[PDB]
Amino acid sequence: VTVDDDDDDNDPENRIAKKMLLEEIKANLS
Amino acid sequence: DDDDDDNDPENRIAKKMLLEEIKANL
Amino acid sequence: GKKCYKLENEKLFEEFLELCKMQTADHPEVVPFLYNRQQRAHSLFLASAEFCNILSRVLSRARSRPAKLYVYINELCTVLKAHSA
Amino acid sequence: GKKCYKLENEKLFEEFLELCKMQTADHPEVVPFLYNRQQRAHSLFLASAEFCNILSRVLSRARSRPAKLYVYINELCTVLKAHSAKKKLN
Ligand SMILES: [Cl-]
Ligand SMILES: [Cl-]
Ligand SMILES: [Cl-]
Ligand SMILES: [Cl-]
Ligand SMILES: [Zn+2]
Ligand SMILES: [Zn+2]
Ligand SMILES: [Zn+2]
Ligand SMILES: [Zn+2]
Ligand SMILES: [Zn+2]
Ligand SMILES: [Zn+2]
Ligand SMILES: [Zn+2]
Ligand SMILES: [Zn+2]
Ligand SMILES: [Zn+2]
Ligand SMILES: [Zn+2]
Ligand SMILES: [Zn+2]
Repeated sequence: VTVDDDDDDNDPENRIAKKMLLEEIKANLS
Repeated sequence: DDDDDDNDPENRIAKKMLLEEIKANL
Repeated sequence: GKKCYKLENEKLFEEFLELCKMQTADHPEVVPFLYNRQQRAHSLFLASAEFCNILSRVLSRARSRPAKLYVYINELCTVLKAHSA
Repeated sequence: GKKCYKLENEKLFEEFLELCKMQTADHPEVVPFLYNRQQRAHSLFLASAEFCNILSRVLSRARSRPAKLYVYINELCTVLKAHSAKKKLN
């Protein structure tokens, strides 16, 4: 099994929430 | 002049009270 | 969600302060004192429906009964002090 | 009227941001993004027991389960967005 740079992936709900939030922030919307 | 603020007794008391409150907070 | 009345209450309060500026002009200390009472009140009260209704009521009462204006100012001052931060 | 929580909510929001600073150093954009949502929110919400409840809840949950931090951040973002007073600038 491969590891990556971060430590946010153990919980699948957290991994999804993180992806969604970072995409929201990157978009620079209201 | 009965149009003076102090004509209505409630208004007379309220006005005296308010102006004294302002003086007390100087 | 709940309506935030911050801006509507600023508008209404300025409208009442204008009436007071016109009708208590021989006591020019009244308007700045009432302004300062408003500025010191809790943020929640300043944004509340409670304050909105207080302000619309005092404007209406003042315009109907100029002979009672200091009753209405003194009452509003007391309300503002009761909600002071 | 109802109890004002303006200052308590500022303290609690700062505690949550500090928690985010400890755990999101690899995405430095998260903390300023949440701060921007706080700055754009309606005054009534910022002073409310409603906001106190949310902050108390996400602080407790984030301290109990740090591996779910972003779940709780998203919850805070969503409710701040629901109480936004103005659009984001620049
Ligand atoms: Cl609400
Ligand atoms: Cl507003
Ligand atoms: Cl407060
Ligand atoms: Cl609200
Ligand atoms: Zn990863
Ligand atoms: Zn990490
Ligand atoms: Zn709300
Ligand atoms: Zn005078
Ligand atoms: Zn307050
Ligand atoms: Zn007073
Ligand atoms: Zn009250
Ligand atoms: Zn990032
Ligand atoms: Zn507002
Ligand atoms: Zn969950
Ligand atoms: Zn969001």
